[PDB]
Amino acid sequence: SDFPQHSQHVLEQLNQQRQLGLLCDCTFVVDGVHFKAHKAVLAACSEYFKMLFVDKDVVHLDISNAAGLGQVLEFMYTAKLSLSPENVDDVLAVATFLQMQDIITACHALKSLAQTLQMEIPNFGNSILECLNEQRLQGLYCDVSVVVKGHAFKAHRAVLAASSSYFRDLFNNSRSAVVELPAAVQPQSFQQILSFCYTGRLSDQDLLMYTAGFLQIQEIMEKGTEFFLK
Repeated sequence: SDFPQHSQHVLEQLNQQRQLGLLCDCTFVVDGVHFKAHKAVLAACSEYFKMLFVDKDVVHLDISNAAGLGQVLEFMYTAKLSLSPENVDDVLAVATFLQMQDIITACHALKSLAQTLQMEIPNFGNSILECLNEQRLQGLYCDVSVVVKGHAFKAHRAVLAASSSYFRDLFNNSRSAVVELPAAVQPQSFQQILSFCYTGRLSDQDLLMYTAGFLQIQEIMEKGTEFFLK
């Protein structure tokens, strides 16, 4: 069975982690403002960032508008952009540096013209989650392994924390890169859980629930609604 809001909930959590500083792994400082973010989301949104990361502790970028950076980030984390003649140049200079062709063409359009322009990339959640899964299957940006009876599972701290309060609480307090789970947890069970965290699809039903409870993955308990029409 599928959990059709799962992706969205993950993106909203990843976004909230950002706005509070929690569980991020990189930071932009510009004009005194700090913006924390996750490499894996940046790279899933932008070929520029992906390429930048194949190369360094620190890198200098030729962006100087903070509000602009702030909105490109917001877009990457919510799939919404609202362009006005108040902000269009800001955004444009940032999108131009990052070679984000979408945002650029949209800025050019608005500018060719009171003029407002909203964009929304449909099913963004889904797309981003798919990229995070793919990254995960190759060890890209994974900053933790979860060991279950000798089997290591690579993953992203931030994604696990998006679905599990156990992992949210653990990673907010410790920075250890290896994590063992209680002996009751089986590899097949954690597997299914891991797949659900990364895909929104779930397929012993008791041990799975036990494991979900220990991880405090509340969304798995949402069974939906049966509507009997007679």
